[PDB]
Amino acid sequence: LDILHDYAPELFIENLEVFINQIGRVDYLNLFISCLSEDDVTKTKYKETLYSGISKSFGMEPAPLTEMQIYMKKKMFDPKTSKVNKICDAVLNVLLSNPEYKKKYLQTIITAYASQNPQNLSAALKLISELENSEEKDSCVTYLCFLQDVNVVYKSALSLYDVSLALLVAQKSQMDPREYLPFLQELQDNEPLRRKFLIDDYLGNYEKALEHLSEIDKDGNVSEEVIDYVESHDLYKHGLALYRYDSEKQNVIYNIYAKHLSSNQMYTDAAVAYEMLGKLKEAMGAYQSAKRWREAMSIAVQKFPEEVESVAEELISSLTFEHRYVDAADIQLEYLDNVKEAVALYCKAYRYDIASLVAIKAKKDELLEEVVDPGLGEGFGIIAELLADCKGQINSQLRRLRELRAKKEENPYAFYGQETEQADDVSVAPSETSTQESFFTRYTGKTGGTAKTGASRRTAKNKRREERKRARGKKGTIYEEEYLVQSVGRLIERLNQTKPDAVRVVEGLCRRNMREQAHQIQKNFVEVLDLLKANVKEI
Amino acid sequence: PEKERFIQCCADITLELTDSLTSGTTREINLNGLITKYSKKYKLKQQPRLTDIINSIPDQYKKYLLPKLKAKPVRTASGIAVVAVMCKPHRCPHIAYTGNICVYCPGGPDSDFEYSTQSYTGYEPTSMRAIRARYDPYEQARGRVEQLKQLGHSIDKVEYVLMGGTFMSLPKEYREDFIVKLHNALSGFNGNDIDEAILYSQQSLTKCVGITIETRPDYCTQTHLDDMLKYGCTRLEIGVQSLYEDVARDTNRGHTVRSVCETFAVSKDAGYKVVSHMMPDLPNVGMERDIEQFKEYFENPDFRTDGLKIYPTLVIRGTGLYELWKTGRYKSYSANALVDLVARILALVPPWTRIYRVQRDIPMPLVTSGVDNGNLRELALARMKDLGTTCRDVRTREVGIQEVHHKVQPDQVELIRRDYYANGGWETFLSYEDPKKDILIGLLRLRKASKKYTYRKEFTSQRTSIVRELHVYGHQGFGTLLMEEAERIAKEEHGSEKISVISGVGVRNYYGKLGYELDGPYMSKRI
RNA sequence: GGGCACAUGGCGCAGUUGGUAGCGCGCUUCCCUUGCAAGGAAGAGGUCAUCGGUUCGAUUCCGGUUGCGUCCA
Ligand SMILES: C[C@H]1O[C@@H](n2cnc3c(N)ncnc32)[C@H](O)[C@@H]1O
Ligand code: SF4
Repeated sequence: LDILHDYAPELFIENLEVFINQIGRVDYLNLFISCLSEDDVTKTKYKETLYSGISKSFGMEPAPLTEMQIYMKKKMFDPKTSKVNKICDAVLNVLLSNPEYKKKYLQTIITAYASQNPQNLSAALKLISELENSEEKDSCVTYLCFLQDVNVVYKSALSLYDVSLALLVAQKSQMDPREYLPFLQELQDNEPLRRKFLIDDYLGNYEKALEHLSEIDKDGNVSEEVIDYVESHDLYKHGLALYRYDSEKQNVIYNIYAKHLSSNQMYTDAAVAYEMLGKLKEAMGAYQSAKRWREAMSIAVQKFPEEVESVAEELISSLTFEHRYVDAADIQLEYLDNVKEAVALYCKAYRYDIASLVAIKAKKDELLEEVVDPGLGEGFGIIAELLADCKGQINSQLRRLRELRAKKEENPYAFYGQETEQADDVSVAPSETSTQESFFTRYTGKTGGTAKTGASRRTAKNKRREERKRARGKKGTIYEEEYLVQSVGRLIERLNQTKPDAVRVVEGLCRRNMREQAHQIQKNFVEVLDLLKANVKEI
Repeated sequence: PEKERFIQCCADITLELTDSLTSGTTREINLNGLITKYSKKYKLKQQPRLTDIINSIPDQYKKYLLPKLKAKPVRTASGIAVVAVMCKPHRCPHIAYTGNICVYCPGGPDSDFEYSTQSYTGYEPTSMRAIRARYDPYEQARGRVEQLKQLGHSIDKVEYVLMGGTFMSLPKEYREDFIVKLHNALSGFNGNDIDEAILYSQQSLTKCVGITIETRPDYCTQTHLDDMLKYGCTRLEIGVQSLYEDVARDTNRGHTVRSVCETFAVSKDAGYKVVSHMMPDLPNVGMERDIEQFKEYFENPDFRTDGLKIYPTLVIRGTGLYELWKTGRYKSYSANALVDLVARILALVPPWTRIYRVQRDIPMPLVTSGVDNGNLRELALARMKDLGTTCRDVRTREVGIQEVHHKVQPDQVELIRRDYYANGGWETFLSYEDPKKDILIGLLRLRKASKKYTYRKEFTSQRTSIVRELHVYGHQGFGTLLMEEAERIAKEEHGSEKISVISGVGVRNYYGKLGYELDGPYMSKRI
């Protein structure tokens, strides 16, 4: 059947009216606008062999198209390009236009609306109810329930904002009438907006429910059902997408959203929302829990001249715990007013130049002998310590990465990788667990006897009894060797973190006129970073 | 306790499944596991079945949720539930005018069995159902249909079989009573008059889509055929057992092959459909003649019947064959030899002939010598595959068994039409089939009423084509297509002014919507 | 109340670090309730009650949780 279009689609589409006039029976038209399969039969298969050469392979066996394909074809399907939608829309245009066709060929239009993959049932039920009859309309409802699933069509009837049609359909759904008759009665004996809210609730259309419940009252005083609903469902985004008009009620939504965000996860949202409501103490709490010292303390000094320093104590505690000694020193010197502690944090954050600034500011050059010189000495100590420790770690890493040593070959050699030792192909079952395991595989194992996905590309892990092996196929502690870079990065992260710190500290200590140890540790650091086997052969 | 927790477990299973299925949701763990997790708290042997849970669903929910477990067309969709009954034991007619009974029929009224009808051994399930009903048709029919209902089938087209001896050799009052009782147990009407019973059964729910009456060639005269068409019979089953007259003579058969052929012609011209019995390994035959007769059966355009029943000769104690097998005068075939013979026979079955059955289901512990196993067709098809050739039987190409055994679906339906000459008549055989995979989707026989043999007052008055059989198994507007093409054939190809279909009394209303008017026992339509 | 042998297809069982998929019934399917048997054939029902480290190997090793006999003071 479908052929009749797929053969000469241009001429067909041109003369669809002639075709409809030709097809006398409504039944043929109906059951032609239902079997429209989205596949062609003239350029994908069933080739017309009139013109093909007689010596050509006329036809091979079509493939079964193993199940998995359909999965990323239905989800890849584009409901804007399919032939089904095109023919359905053409038919709709040629049928809705003429009053006589609507009078007679209604079931064709219903079939068309139910056949297009977007499933335009809204228009179908709308036109069905639009009929001014009680005989044909019920027949068409029965026809639709035979065609389309009764549950989805009943839900669409509800979404169409009608109960009489809903009750008519619900007599074809086999649900116990005790389970829907009270519902339909309650929907029937309420106001249009209450009924619409309940309708949008039953289908679960929460956004529609709220955007139709908000309009029930024209008063500037917001309702409390709306806030209860949004609190129960967490849809404040629509609250502020709907009430961009009413500032006061929008601020009410701001308040409830700020409460929600402060509770669940995140804090600067709560503070910036309290910015409108004020909510002074709550705003302060959100700001300081957000580690945003400057904004909160500005609010304090501009509002509360009594708790200015207590919040400073809380912020300095946070920054000491945050280990952000820069802003810690800043709030210590400017607000806590302690130059010595500020410089101590400066040395903690590897800062000396501004530490010298602060020591000069208090007219106190003793601070150098107090903290600054001791701080630089401690910096020299810690850089030496990290130097030795990282040197040992590098030695250990290189020793593990001594050579291929064969051992593992069954994995594609990108599993080894490790400074492009060898390339690879696809992947095999993930083997070589922590520190060079073997692959005897005489049996299938305790957790074995099934297929293995073959996933030894570079590394992998499985959930079978939840790993239970510290080596989660990852390049970290007790690493299994064989890592394509990403073990240099374990060192690159650290040396790049320390390098600005290294040059800063050595330059600061040089400024203090002990440049001997400064240049010693600088040269040792550059040597230890250079001699590292960065990637393959230091290239 | 022991079993109460089982009943309440089934109850909660039913209620929960109904609640889940009201909104359109399936189960998860094949309820028997969920059944046990609650009912086997002490593991006291409580073993439910699918029938057990089905007999728990409430009526309103049962009638609507039951078919949502079965999907094979002929099983629950086509719903031709073969419901076999039996008549009272009696002695087959020929014994009187020959001297003794057929030499191979086991059991009967004067064998070692006192209870089984003729040609039966009182151990087949049908026999125990008949005896537990005391051979009464009403109990037989009600019990069988109720057992079918209990087992979860949604049966709607009961097709009756009247097995056992020659049913046509009984006093007419008894047969009238039997048929009226069958139709009454079907419809629910409680009358006694055959005309009224038919008229009531025609409107009845659970339609009597036909009835088969196995008989003998001699007892199928014009008057007997009129009788059986009065009853509502639609398919005949005729004993033949051999085309060689010598074998029939030596078996005390009592009817010549020429009589069989004449009966075939007149019955097929009466609108019936005939299924014949074909016994291999008859005495004095041998493999050469076995193959010869089975090859001629479809080659002689005189028999060529629409159905068939291959019943390899089984010797059982007490028959006339035990006093001939014991002396060693007759030795059976070999297991491999007979399997091969069945393979070669089935290789020759034309596409229209349907193989209704193979070797009898008489129990192994009772057969003295014959077929060893009980799955002869399985081995026959395996050997067919081994030889390369394949079967064309209708039953081996219909959709229903394929969807559950072969698990192959049809996608290349096409119209095919055979046109052969059998029993002096021109028989067309329309079908919608699958040429690539040899799968038969729908079929319809058709016959040009031959002037030589037709006799019905409905047919001799004006030229007539008879739609002897229409069958659709696996949108689905096929009966319509076949019926329209048959109309076209009978109008142009046949030149027949009135085309009439023989129909079981149950289905006479279906042809009503097709424009047919009821003439006598046929659903006719002028052209 | 804690030590504690065990806890494993529906069920009683073979769960095993030299080393994990099945026994007996039970259920589903076809052959066949003489077109659908509660026989025979053929299958579905599971990687252990969770996790941590090592072994070609991991409730199987050790460790603790909920019950199943059972105490003990
Ligand atoms: C019922 C059908 O089986 C035939 N028949 C008679 N006796 C036997 C037997 N022992 N085994 C098989 N079929 C038999 C009848 O003659 C008829 O053809
Ligand atoms: S051969 Fe025919 S007539 Fe004789 S007993 Fe068997 S069925 Fe009856």
